[PDB]
Amino acid sequence: STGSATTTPIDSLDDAYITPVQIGTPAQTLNLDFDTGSSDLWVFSSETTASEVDGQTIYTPSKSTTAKLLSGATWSISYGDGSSSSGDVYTDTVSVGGLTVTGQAVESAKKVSSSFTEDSTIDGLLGLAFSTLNTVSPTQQKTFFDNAKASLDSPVFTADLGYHAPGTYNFGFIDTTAYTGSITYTAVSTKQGFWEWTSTGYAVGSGTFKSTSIDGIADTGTTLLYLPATVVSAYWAQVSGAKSSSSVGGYVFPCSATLPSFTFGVGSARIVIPGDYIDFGPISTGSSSCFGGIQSSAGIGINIFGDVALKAAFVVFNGATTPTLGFASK
Repeated sequence: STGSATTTPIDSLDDAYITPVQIGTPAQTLNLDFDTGSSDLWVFSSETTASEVDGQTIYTPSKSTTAKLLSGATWSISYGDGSSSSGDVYTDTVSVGGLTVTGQAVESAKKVSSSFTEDSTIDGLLGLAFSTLNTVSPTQQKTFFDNAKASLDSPVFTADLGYHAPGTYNFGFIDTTAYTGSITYTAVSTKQGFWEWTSTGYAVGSGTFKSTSIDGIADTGTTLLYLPATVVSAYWAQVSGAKSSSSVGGYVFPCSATLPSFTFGVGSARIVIPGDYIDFGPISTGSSSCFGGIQSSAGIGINIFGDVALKAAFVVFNGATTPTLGFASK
């Protein structure tokens, strides 16, 4: 089997991407944030505290003839931006882009933090990291991809995120028309539950490539590119007027600037992030200070190749017995 679904930015800055997902019988379609950095499929639901729902589409298990309470199971998750959610669990039929999994754990939110409430466009998350991170207790549950894997034509999914445009998530096949040149594959460590890999270095603009190992994760659920302070300083030093602002919470730059590109290494291959991808616009409406898309990972504890990086590439998440990651230009 295979599946193919379009993923669409939630706003004009590509702050996140939503992908329609069919849950239950008859189908209830929710727009979920596919997140290769976590491993819970959770949704706004008929159980979510009413004051914490503000425009989201909700899953109502009592209206699904295939929904079953997973008795005794609960979940609770916190993310790197300090957001959180928690609740109980149903199993139900879940389809993405024509690919159907029966008996998928669908985690129903009883509580969500303010940032989720405040984002009316995201109806929940669909985790695509390794199932070892799944938070369901006392019986840990599998991700949609893990459940689907054995039925897929090939045990892979691909992320093809657009810059200010829709893109695609494919399951079970590699669309050889969706990228240019060849795909360079690189080793993955699953020790922390992530799609963790090591970039071979970076360049800023037309500058020389610096060979250096940068361990990080391929995370579709994180907006920006978070890298070591040394690397980030070298990038922003090429932008007149750019500075790190503790009050804003990162690097900002004059909105009048033309940003240089940023290149990262994948083995001997190179992925180029155009400068425009690194512009996240005014820090507040009408401001002439703009927020940077490359930020320091110091104090996160991990480097994160988020959407800013991933959207510059066609990315293969290879879930074979020894997982790997592939990157191609596009």
